[PDB]
Amino acid sequence: PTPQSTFTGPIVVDPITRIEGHLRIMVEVENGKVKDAWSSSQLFRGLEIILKGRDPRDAQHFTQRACGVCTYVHALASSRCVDDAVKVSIPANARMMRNLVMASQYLHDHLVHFYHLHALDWVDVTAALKADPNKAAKLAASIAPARPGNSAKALKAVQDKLKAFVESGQLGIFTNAYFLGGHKAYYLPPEVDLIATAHYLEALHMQVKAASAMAILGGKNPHTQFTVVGGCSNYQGLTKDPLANYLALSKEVCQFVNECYIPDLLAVAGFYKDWGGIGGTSNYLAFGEFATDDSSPEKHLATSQFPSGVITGRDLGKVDNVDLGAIYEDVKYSWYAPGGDGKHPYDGVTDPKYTKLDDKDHYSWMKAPRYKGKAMEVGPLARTFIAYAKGQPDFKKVVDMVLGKLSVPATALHSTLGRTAARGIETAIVCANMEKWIKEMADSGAKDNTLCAKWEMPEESKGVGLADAPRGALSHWIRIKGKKIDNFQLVVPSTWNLGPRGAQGDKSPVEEALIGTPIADPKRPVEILRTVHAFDPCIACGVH
Amino acid sequence: AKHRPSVVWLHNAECTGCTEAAIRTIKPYIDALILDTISLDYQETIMAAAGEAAEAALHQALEGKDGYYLVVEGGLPTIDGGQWGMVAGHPMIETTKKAAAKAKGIICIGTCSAYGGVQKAKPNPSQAKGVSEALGVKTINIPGCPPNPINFVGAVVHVLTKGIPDLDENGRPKLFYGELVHDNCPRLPHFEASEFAPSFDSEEAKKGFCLYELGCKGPVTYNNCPKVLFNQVNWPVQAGHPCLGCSEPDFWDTMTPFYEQG
Ligand code: SF4
Ligand code: SF4
Ligand code: FCO
Ligand code: F3S
Ligand SMILES: [Mg+2]
Ligand code: NI
Repeated sequence: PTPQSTFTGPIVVDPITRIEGHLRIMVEVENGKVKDAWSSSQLFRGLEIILKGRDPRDAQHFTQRACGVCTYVHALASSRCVDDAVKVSIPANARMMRNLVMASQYLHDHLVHFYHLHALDWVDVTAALKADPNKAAKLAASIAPARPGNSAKALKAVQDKLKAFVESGQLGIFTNAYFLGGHKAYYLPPEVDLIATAHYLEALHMQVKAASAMAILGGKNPHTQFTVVGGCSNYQGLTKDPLANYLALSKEVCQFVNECYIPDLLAVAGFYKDWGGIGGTSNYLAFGEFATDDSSPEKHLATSQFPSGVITGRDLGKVDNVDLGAIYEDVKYSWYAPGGDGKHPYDGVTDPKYTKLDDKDHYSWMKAPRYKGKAMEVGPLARTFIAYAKGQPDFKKVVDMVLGKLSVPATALHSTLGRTAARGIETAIVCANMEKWIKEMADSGAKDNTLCAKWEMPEESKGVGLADAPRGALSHWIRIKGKKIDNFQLVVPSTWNLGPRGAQGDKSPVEEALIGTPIADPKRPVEILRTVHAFDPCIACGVH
Repeated sequence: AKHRPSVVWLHNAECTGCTEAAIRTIKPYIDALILDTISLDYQETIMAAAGEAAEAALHQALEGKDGYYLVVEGGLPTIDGGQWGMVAGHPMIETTKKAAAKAKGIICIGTCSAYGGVQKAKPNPSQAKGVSEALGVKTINIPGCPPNPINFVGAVVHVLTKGIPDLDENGRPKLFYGELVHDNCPRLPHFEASEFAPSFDSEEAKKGFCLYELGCKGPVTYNNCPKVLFNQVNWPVQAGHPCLGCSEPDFWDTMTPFYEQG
């Protein structure tokens, strides 16, 4: 059974490490299970305030700095947002280039998240020192495709490297790790810890290649610089040699995804099947991504190859269309002036007002985005359920492969385990589509290299840019007046997932996912981290 | 086993783009750097410990007998006694101040920690400041948004092995920030010939003309971008887009509008 203490009392985890940004989590525990929770964002920067009165063309450069982990996505959302406000339809090549760069971002983002942010919640690195490299090799051979990196020689070299490190006494980033000295919530045998650690180290090199691929089209990573109002500026990104190099790098990354990421994910999920019954929520929203027609937000929602939709009460039989008019943000439990509740983003207000730490009536710098009164989970799991429910062929195949491997029903995906698996699932699907997407653009760019359209700044207008970033549904909302920014509002995936309670006192997805979390050791609450990390929190994003 | 120099890395008002930049290093790769060269003793983005355990890891590193070097990412929000930016229930300004007091050296990675950065742009609602601006201490600045990992790792390695490198007036190492972007730009001949793109959709843009008229800040920006590239493959002007001047102090207010000339 799942290890669980008898602990009753409060637990605060601040800082939450291995996320982007500054998060404080508070929980109340009763007999070893979480009974109440608060998600408290600890930094405010105020990009929305800073943008007022500025040139709309400048928006993307400021908003990109909402986040350096999900780099690019905010530049994209801002460009879509402004493109919509000035009523310009970008050329086919720009749509293709923009979507490829997003694809590249998914690959980089998910890989790094699983290995460098999430894995340490399930993998005991020091236990890898106890493994026999030969037995670990033999294991890796049965649970994953053959590769020289999984040989006894390669695994022993990793182990020796790790041993020299631990024996030095300078544990660095492993100092005071929750797994040191063993921990009941860590289930993996030493051989699997060794395999996961070896891949952890390989992933550090692989992420460099994933970023290079992205930079071929995006100019640089982090913080791309190739998008303009009306399309893209990167004519070179349409030519033969850079696209050949992009494809080569992408295939290297996709090989790592299929040889290491997916097998590690499945191996881990196999040991932690109990986590298929922990951390579930009920509502899912996605704006979709990889549209074949990005001429407008309505077209984006309708033509996204990763479909948009809204699921409520876990009902996979009723995927509704996204109503952009039904989105609003509450501030009742947030550090903003009371009275800003129920604002649709076109009328958004950002008036910071701090109180104090652990004030249960105002406890976060994130607003609380709600959809028709309901908290919505966004991200890989949302996209996966939505696509699965709509019978999207790739998702249907890859989900059923996972459910079969684990021998669990689809309802098991409503959990922290499912949330982690979904992230791998869509990485595999992005990978499966790269060659086709690249070829489409290579051929298109060879024939006609139009990349940017002509446009004009209106005196007064509004627009919305939608994207499904790696963490979920992202939207930028602009009001233009006197040819300047009059209002600019970001509603970001982490705002949906990790924001505080709404005006009704209703918990956010992460707050609700935490209820029922078993705590094996109140001194070292890894289980809180498992669920929180599964949402892939980005607090710079959520707060902006 | 040789003792590795202790590095404490703090995150303040930042987007984590600088941390991400740092891990794109290939000379050496990040694993080789933290296993062989330094002891990265606190780094919130990647460290295993969380909460009180992470806070004790920091206190341990600050009390280490051999001392430590301090890397600071992000600006410092100063409004409301620093309470709009908190870690472990302490204001970021307070923790950065303590950590700085005893550091062997201080490296500011990124325009935000060096000069205030994006949260400092008008009207600066959190009253954000650069590290040097808020604490009154000399820092080695590695600016850019984010800086090239070549510049950061180069500086870190230089500081541990050779001492403080020669710095310009903005506290930037001349090794990396000694030359204007523009002076090494492959489009310089177009600039010298008055061959400018009037728009991004123009035939001039397609032919790779100079981007000066589209707002390129290369002529007033100190950085090594065209010389070393990013991710071993590209830089913004090669990607057809003007330089924003992202390594210059307060560029958010001095280089905007981005698509216009000063
Ligand atoms: S300097 Fe730029 S990339 Fe670095 S933390 Fe600041 S905004 Fe992010
Ligand atoms: S593109 Fe920019 S840096 Fe290059 S020559 Fe022209 S103005 Fe100078
Ligand atoms: N992915 C991502 Fe960042 C968040 N949350 C955005 O958008
Ligand atoms: S925008 Fe920054 S990245 Fe180099 S090219 Fe200009 S200094
Ligand atoms: Mg917002
Ligand atoms: Ni982000």
